[PDB]
Amino acid sequence: QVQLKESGPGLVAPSQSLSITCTVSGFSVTNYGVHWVRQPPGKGLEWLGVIWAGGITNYNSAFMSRLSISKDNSKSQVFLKMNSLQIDDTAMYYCASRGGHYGYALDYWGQGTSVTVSSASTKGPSVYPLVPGCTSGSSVTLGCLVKGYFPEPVTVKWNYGALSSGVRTVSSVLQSGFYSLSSLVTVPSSTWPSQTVICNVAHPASKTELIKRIEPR
Amino acid sequence: SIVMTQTPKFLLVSAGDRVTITCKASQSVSNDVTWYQQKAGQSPKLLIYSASNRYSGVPDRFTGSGYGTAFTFTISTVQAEDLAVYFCQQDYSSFGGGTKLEIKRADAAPTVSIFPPSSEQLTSGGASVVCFLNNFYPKDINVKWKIDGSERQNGVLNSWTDQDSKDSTYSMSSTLTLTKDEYERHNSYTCEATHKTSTSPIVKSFNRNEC
Repeated sequence: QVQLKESGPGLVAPSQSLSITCTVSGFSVTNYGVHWVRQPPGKGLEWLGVIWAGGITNYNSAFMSRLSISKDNSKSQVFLKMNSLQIDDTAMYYCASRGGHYGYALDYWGQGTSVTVSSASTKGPSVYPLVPGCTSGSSVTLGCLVKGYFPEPVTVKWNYGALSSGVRTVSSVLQSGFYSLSSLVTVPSSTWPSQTVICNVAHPASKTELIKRIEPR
Repeated sequence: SIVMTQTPKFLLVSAGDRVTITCKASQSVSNDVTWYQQKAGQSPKLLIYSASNRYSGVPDRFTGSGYGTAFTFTISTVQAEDLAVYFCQQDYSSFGGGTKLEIKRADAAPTVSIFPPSSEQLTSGGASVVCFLNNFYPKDINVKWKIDGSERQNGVLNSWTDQDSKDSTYSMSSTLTLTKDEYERHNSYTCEATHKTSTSPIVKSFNRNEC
């Protein structure tokens, strides 16, 4: 099976460079071209360029003298380098490829790597339990409040992903330069606290992986 | 540089309804048009290639047609989980502007929960009180906070979920953030939710001294 996977810095300072790597399994980069595509927040896709099997590169001219795509066939890696970032370069960056005779369609896409361009500083989240204050009811709603982080994103899972039904994670909100969100889960009031419920919070920019157990007052 | 003009920008449709999106190419391009689906927080997914060919795994309710300049993508019978942005592409750099497919469903009143600050946050000098409004439709909703029975507007941040993949409802949190000192100066905390489903609000409350 095919997988493309981006890796990148998370935060880039204005006027500095971005370097991202796409690692390929399931096909040979010697034989197939790999493209870079980005998506600014709340906007559509924007194609950046492609490096073809034989090494020819084509680029989007809106990026004229700013971009370099290259690869190392021996590592099954494709690279993007983009100079002179500004705030409008803040985006999700994807690598993409085509595994068949699908015309211009790209059927393979990476998960994407988020890039924020800013003069500010990476800051890990704090995570606080949301526990019912001091209940009747056939269900109980439990949560994690995630505050003070920068840049985006964070992700929140419940019992490492095993608890999925009934999970509700609100959008992040930016205030005073920092992000917060909350994630909540509804479970039968019998199931907790008798069975452990934890939230898992990841903040790739600070290489943070927190676990918070929710326990009863 | 080919322009793909995609309409409409937004759809609001009920489960079971038909949807049609159009992309008009600025030049004649045979059948060299692709359709992708992008769900919230996911990468694009290929649905339709060469104007009319369903990928692998793509369900039969998704179809495409067209040749030359006027291209159509249809979902026969919209399912809840089809909530997404859809867009066309011609050559690699020519994308349509996208169509956000949103689901309408029967109005639903929220279930409200209130959460006092945690001991952990208090130790940090902070106190967030959270009012959570779960599984309501439509999205618009109001929350009023009272502290010791007096309305409080400062310190409140509101945020919603995306529409739910399975039930098509929204949820939201309203978070009132105070300093620990301010929190400890008052005892009663109340939130009141009002939604179009009723002129009556839904209230939740607690007292700090009990908590």
